[PDB]
Amino acid sequence: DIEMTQSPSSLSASLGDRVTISCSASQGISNYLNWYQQKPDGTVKLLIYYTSSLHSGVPSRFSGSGSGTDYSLTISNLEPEDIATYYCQQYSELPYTFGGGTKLEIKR
Amino acid sequence: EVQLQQSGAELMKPGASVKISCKATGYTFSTYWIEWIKQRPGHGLEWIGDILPGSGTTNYNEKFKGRATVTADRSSNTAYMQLSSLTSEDSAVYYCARWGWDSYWGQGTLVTVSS
Amino acid sequence: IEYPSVHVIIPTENEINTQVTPGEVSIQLRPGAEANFMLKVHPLKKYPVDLYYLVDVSASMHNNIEKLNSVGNDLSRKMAFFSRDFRLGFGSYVDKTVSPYISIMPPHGYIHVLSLTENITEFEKAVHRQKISGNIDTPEGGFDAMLQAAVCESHIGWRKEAKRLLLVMTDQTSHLALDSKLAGIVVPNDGNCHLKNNVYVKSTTMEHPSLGQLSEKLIDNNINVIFAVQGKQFHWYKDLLPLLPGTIAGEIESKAANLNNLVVEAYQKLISEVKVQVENQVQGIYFNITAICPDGSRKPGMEGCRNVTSNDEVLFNVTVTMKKCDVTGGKNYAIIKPIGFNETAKIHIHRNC
Amino acid sequence: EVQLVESGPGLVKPSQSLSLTCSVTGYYITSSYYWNWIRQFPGNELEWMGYISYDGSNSYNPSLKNRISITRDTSKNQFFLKLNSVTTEDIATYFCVREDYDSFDYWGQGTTLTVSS
Amino acid sequence: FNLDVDSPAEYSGPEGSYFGFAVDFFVPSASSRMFLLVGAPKANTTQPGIVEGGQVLKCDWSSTRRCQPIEFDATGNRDYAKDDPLEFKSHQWFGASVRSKQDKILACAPLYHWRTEMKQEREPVGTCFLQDGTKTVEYAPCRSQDIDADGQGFCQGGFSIDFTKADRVLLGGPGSFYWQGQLISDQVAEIVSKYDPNVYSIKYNNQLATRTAQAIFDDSYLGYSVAVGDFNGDGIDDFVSGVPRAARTLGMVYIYDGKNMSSLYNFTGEQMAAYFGFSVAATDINGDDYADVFIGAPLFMDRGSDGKLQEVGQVSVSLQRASGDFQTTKLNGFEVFARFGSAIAPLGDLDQDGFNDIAIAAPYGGEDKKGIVYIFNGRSTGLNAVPSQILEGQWAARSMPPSFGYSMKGATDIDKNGYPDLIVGAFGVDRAILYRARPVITVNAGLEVYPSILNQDNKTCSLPGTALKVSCFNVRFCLKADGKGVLPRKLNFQVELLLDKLKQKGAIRRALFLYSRSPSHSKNMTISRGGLMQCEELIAYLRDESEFRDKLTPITIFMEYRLDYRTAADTTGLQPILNQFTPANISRQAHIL
Amino acid sequence: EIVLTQSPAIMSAFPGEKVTMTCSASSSVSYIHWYQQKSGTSPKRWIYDTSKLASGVPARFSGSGSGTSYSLTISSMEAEDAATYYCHQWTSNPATFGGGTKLEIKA
Ligand SMILES: *[C@@H]1O[C@H](CO)[C@@H](O[C@@H]2O[C@H](CO)[C@@H](O[C@@H]3O[C@H](CO[C@H]4O[C@H](CO)[C@@H](O[C@H]5O[C@H](CO)[C@@H](O)[C@H](O)[C@@H]5O)[C@H](O)[C@@H]4O)[C@@H](O)[C@H](O[C@H]4O[C@H](CO)[C@@H](O)[C@H](O)[C@@H]4O)[C@@H]3O)[C@H](O)[C@H]2NC(C)=O)[C@H](O)[C@H]1NC(C)=O
Ligand SMILES: *[C@@H]1O[C@H](CO)[C@@H](O[C@@H]2O[C@H](CO)[C@@H](O[C@@H]3O[C@H](CO)[C@@H](O)[C@H](O)[C@@H]3O)[C@H](O)[C@H]2NC(C)=O)[C@H](O)[C@H]1NC(C)=O
Ligand SMILES: *[C@@H]1O[C@H](CO)[C@@H](O[C@@H]2O[C@H](CO)[C@@H](O)[C@H](O)[C@H]2NC(C)=O)[C@H](O)[C@H]1NC(C)=O
Ligand SMILES: *[C@@H]1O[C@H](CO)[C@@H](O[C@@H]2O[C@H](CO)[C@@H](O)[C@H](O)[C@H]2NC(C)=O)[C@H](O)[C@H]1NC(C)=O
Ligand SMILES: *[C@@H]1O[C@H](CO)[C@@H](O[C@@H]2O[C@H](CO)[C@@H](O)[C@H](O)[C@H]2NC(C)=O)[C@H](O)[C@H]1NC(C)=O
Ligand SMILES: *[C@@H]1O[C@H](CO)[C@@H](O[C@@H]2O[C@H](CO)[C@@H](O)[C@H](O)[C@H]2NC(C)=O)[C@H](O)[C@H]1NC(C)=O
Ligand SMILES: *[C@@H]1O[C@H](CO)[C@@H](O[C@@H]2O[C@H](CO)[C@@H](O)[C@H](O)[C@H]2NC(C)=O)[C@H](O)[C@H]1NC(C)=O
Ligand SMILES: *[C@@H]1O[C@H](CO)[C@@H](O[C@@H]2O[C@H](CO)[C@@H](O)[C@H](O)[C@H]2NC(C)=O)[C@H](O)[C@H]1NC(C)=O
Ligand SMILES: *[C@@H]1O[C@H](CO)[C@@H](O)[C@H](O)[C@H]1NC(C)=O
Ligand SMILES: *[C@@H]1O[C@H](CO)[C@@H](O)[C@H](O)[C@H]1NC(C)=O
Repeated sequence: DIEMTQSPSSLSASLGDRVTISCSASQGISNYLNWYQQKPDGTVKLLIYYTSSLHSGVPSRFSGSGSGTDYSLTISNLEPEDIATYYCQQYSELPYTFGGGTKLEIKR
Repeated sequence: EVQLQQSGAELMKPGASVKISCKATGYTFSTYWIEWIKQRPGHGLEWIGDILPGSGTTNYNEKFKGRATVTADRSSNTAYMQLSSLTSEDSAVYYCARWGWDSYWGQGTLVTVSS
Repeated sequence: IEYPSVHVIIPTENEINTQVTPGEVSIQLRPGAEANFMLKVHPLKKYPVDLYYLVDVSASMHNNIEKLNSVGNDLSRKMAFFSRDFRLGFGSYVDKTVSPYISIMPPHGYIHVLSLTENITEFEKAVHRQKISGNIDTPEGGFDAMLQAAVCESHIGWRKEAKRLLLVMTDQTSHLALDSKLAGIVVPNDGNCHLKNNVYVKSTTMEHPSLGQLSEKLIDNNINVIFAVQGKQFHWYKDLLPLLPGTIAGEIESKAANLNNLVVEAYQKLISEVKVQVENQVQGIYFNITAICPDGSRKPGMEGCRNVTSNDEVLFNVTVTMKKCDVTGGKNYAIIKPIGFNETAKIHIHRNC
Repeated sequence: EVQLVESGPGLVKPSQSLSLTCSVTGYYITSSYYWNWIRQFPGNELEWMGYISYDGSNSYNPSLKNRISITRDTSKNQFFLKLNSVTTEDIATYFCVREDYDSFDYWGQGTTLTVSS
Repeated sequence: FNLDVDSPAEYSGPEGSYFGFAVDFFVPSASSRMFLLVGAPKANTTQPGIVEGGQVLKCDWSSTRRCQPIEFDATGNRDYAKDDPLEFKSHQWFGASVRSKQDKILACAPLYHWRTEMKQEREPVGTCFLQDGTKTVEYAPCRSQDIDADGQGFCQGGFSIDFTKADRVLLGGPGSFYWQGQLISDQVAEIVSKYDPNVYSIKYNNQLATRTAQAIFDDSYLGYSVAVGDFNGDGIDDFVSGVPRAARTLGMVYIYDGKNMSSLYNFTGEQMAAYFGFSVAATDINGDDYADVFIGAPLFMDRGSDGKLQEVGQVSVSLQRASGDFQTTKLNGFEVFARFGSAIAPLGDLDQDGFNDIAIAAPYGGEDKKGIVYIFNGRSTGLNAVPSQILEGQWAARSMPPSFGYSMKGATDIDKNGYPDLIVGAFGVDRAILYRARPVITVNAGLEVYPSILNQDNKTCSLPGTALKVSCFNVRFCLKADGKGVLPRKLNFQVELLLDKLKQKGAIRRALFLYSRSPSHSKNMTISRGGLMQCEELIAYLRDESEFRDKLTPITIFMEYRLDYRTAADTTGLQPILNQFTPANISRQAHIL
Repeated sequence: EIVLTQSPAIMSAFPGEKVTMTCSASSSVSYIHWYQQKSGTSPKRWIYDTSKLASGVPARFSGSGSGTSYSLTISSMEAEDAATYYCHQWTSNPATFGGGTKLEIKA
């Protein structure tokens, strides 16, 4: 069927740096991708929907764009609340699906 | 404040079924599509189904179409996920949701199914 | 002092938190000079929406009539990311039922089926139950149906607080005003609501509405119209769009795979379109207007701005001069209204005669 | 053609009311044409009594003003001339004619109305 | 400009008949008198089994204002087979369109339905009736074996009609071929001569007609409106016809050759759904012997001062030139939703100014939207876009508005006065009114002061009120007048003169007439027969300098005149008027030495 | 209203002779009708629309006139032309008729 695959595995960057999360679909999507984020132990939050609609209560360091099968999330000036696991939830037609998740860390 | 209050965790044996729920308050229950998703132990997130509580229509993840159902009750105004004939791989934390797949979700409730 | 020089002073406190900012426009001026004030308009990111689905039912609609039933479901799901709330209504039409077309599904004029509701399966039932009909002439009765959708507020149940969107689905073009002479109908459309038990019983005696009439009514009660049609006839419609402000149109794909996205794309376009108009001016009063966009390239002419969004107040420059006294006395009317917004800029004109 | 007959005339007393009709056969004439009425005093010229059409109004040569009224029936192609207050100067031949155009023809076949002792 | 709108001839029909829907005049060569033709399409006739069949009534011009039905068809519906009606005349709208020529009258029922020979049907084939003296025939321009929607079955033949010079009839058939439409024309003699009372389809030999076209032209409605006139140089009038939704609803007007049905000219609108082609007309508006082309577009939306569109209506006016080409302007309406471009009718030279004028009307204009007819005068430069006279409906709406101006016809000198009169219909009130044209008088006026310079010390003439002599001057004025048509030889005029007009405005009056000892004087003029100016010599004098100190401002001598409108009027009260482009005063001045 | 008058009240006219029937108005009429009726029988009119033969009327009868002055010219007379002729006007509320003029037979 239509599935969403995330390209990153485990990403890392120093705090204050900029990273991106990106993913693609096995089939095209006429409308969108939602970007989600969760803590190792916490409730998943919606960051961005419809590629660029920034959820309220999310810093405007968070952005994004993309074509039907190729999307990305950009997070500038990373702080500890950004160092989290990100998900791509595709929306084309029912059933809806998620990618496997990509964890963001910092370097040692 | 607007809230979603999810039921607690439980332990079960294979073949078991569980009805889990997530209470709506501070908003009109009947107005939003309520999603159910789950997080698997090292497999990321999966969508499992949904319901429009203001109606009689539901959606399912094909994988569980013949196994799981989704319901709602306008009296108690809570969301319900119905899981049955379960095994160890069906053990995941399940979440309910608000408007447009809002940031308001359940907390994540796990039911362990094992020997 | 028999020289009430120019000023515009507004002491009025309107609903403070609305999307349109004037109290009232209060203008007391002598003939000889003008006055100036500013208005602002701001759409909100979750403003609720009401969609009324108006569809033809002719034989040629078979390919889409069987899809609308499912479209409403996928659509309520997509719309959930765009607005605070969402309701669906429904109605249908074929053509006038008079002897010049038919002998006197059996054809009908316009019938209202479902008021705007939350019950998605009621929508599905309303759509599912429409049997396929047809007529002889190629063009349909869509303009008559649009008018009734725009006037019969008491049958549709449109909210004031929600954007009012009229969705019109055809495969063909519509009949026009004056075509009706062939129908033996030479009596003008008065622009009012004429449904009895939700049926437009006057469709067989009234002339089809003109484009002018559809435009004025749709703007006045803020019903935006999104039109969709098969790609060939679409060219006629796209070329008509500049004629009636407050409208969007697009084509229906051969597999109609995006019907649940036609309104969505249009919705986004409507949110980003902020236009106003000066209307119903009194003979001794003369207004001019221009819009200021965030780009800085402010323009006269165009009604407003494009490529705008939330947290972006569109600014409108409004000015007025005065002529000799007309049928005078203080006069209350609306002067400026944003299209698709319920709030308007009310005006009170005054002068010393 | 236009076939005309008249109510049989009678002998009436001075100032006695009398109804005399114009019965027309051959085709429908109650709304298709304008009708008039003629008064013929033998030995002299024809005079005129009145008119009627689909429009039930009339006119009159104001001698016995408003003493004469004209009525139009429907299914019977029957017109009625009602004479009130007949005088001895009203002894004359009465009949109807058919035309709207300023002309007249299709006159009746003779009537003898007598007002006497 | 001279239309008499004070004492017009008003006619009416039965309530609900739509009397006034269509109008024309009937002026036979066979009679010295005139009758008006006014349609009543939903009239109740006496025909058996027929409801609201429709008729046309003849109304006498010379008072006696009654309208008599024309007996075009005294019968009911014919049968096809036992208990199976051939035709359906109820609600056919007979009289929806009426036209005449010389001694003949044509009128049609575009919504006449017919049963085909092959299949049970109720198709809007349409039908016409034509009379010549007492000979009455039915003419079926679109009744043939081509009995379906892709043929002539839905033609509505008779929807529109007109008569050419010589003696030919043009008929519009807008429903042919899925409403591509069709023009059909036939000789009058053929229509009558070949008539056979029991044949549904009659073939004619010189019939001209358009033919079925590609699907791209479907729903265009050719024949919706017609007009005639010669454009292709010489010969028989060509056929002008509107197609309301040609060119993807922009609308078009086509002109086809008078000898064979083949296009010569192609006109098109600018705006979709403005209905260019809704109505058409032709006449030599600029007086250069070339019929011009007038095209209505009744729901044209113009763009206002506010940058927005406004539905006001339009008439396109194209002038025919010697080169074979056209030049053009545009006349927009005056009020929103007042459909100005919906009705067009040549007036002809209404005011006898050498050029034909034209009436254009808005059936739903004015506060109290009774309908407005605008009269536009012709010039060598084309039509004057600025109206000279405005004619309005007089009756309140009952349901639909009177729609005064819906139907119109001019170019006909019904009265004795040789100026064409005008019929304007108002079907919403079951009425029609014939407005007469007043004769128009041209006046040659003169004014001269012979002592161009006044010597204030030249005290040589006596002042009648005293023993002293004064300086004075001879102020002569004259008037001559004439006109066309029927006007009396003797015309009374009121003439008034002023002295030192620019000072009498609250200042010293430096000159008075000698006899009246007043700045003013009046005279009863009785100018007559034409070519002769009647003159009158008044003597004015100067006031003494001791008080009348201004010796620099010229003394203005002013004369003005007005026609006695009543002692100029004929038997019927058709008062003559003065021409709208003729001034009625003269300014002269004298200087002080 | 006015009454039409006539001058040839009685004439001993003969077949073969030219004869005119006339009328005169006190105000403009601009119209005349010539009606025919024998005292003992049922014939129809001669002339309508000022000058136009009524159905069945021979060429001998030719109408004329305008304004206030009207006539009917009978060309060389027929054996049955010795009849009573009437003028008629319906241009006002009453109908107006001529007094009647007649031709007779005596030999
Ligand atoms: C004002 O504007 C109007 C409108 O644009 C002009 O009027 C148009 O003028 C055209 C040119 O004369 C007319 O079309 C012509 O029609 C004749 C005969 O038509 C019949 O035969 C056709 C087939 O031979 C048939 O059509 C069938 O075949 C088509 C092929 O694609 C199919 O599409 C169609 O569905 C049918 O299957 C018709 O239905 C008729 O039966 C043709 O012979 C002409 O052909 C010309 O062009 C072709 C192009 O490739 C060429 O080979 C030929 O040799 C020849 O040149 C042409 O089609 C048109 O109908 C007519 N429109 C109307 C409404 O009448 C008008 O002239 C203009 N006036 C002025 C003053 O400028
Ligand atoms: C024009 O449209 C605006 C759209 O914002 C309409 O006003 C809005 O109406 C909704 C109705 O539910 C209001 O929501 C509720 O308002 C109450 C008010 O105290 C609040 O307590 C609730 O929590 C909730 O917010 C919304 O606030 C309101 N917005 C504004 C600006 O008033 C408006 O009524 C329409 N009509 C006019 C004339 O403005
Ligand atoms: C939306 O409409 C549907 C369709 O009628 C309603 O569902 C059914 O309504 C009938 C009406 O008597 C009941 O008998 C059925 O039992 C209803 N279905 C179910 C599953 O109960 C539906 O209830 C309406 N939605 C709302 C919110 O009222
Ligand atoms: C909106 O319009 C007003 C006038 O209608 C503009 O005000 C003028 O600004 C210029 C700038 O120097 C002044 O010289 C004029 O005197 C002002 N007019 C008046 C009546 O005072 C105003 O600037 C316009 N708004 C924008 C955004 O440019
Ligand atoms: C012509 O006569 C018919 C007579 O029936 C009139 O038609 C009737 O009008 C009444 C009006 O309310 C209807 O309720 C009847 O059913 C009508 N009958 C039919 C057969 O339609 C008609 O109105 C008259 N038309 C005119 C112009 O007078
Ligand atoms: C209709 O009549 C016109 C009359 O002129 C014909 O037009 C001429 O046809 C000849 C034929 O060779 C051309 O050489 C001329 O140039 C044409 N004149 C014009 C003005 O075009 C026309 O052909 C006739 N049409 C039909 C179908 O018979
Ligand atoms: C509305 O006002 C604007 C300006 O406030 C007018 O347009 C400008 O007028 C000035 C006057 O000197 C010109 O120099 C500018 O070139 C004009 N702008 C443009 C784009 O041409 C505008 O015309 C007014 N509108 C009306 C209907 O009066
Ligand atoms: C003398 O005649 C002139 C015009 O011939 C009058 O002045 C005005 O002329 C314009 C020209 O179109 C008209 O529209 C005005 O209506 C005229 N004024 C009037 C009062 O009619 C001039 O006023 C005349 N002089 C007098 C004393 O009447
Ligand atoms: C705004 O402008 C950008 C410029 O590239 C364009 O891509 C975008 O679609 C525009 N948005 C709207 C609503 O027109
Ligand atoms: C002309 O004569 C009439 C006759 O009554 C008179 O009323 C009018 O005032 C006279 N006009 C002049 C200018 O003498």
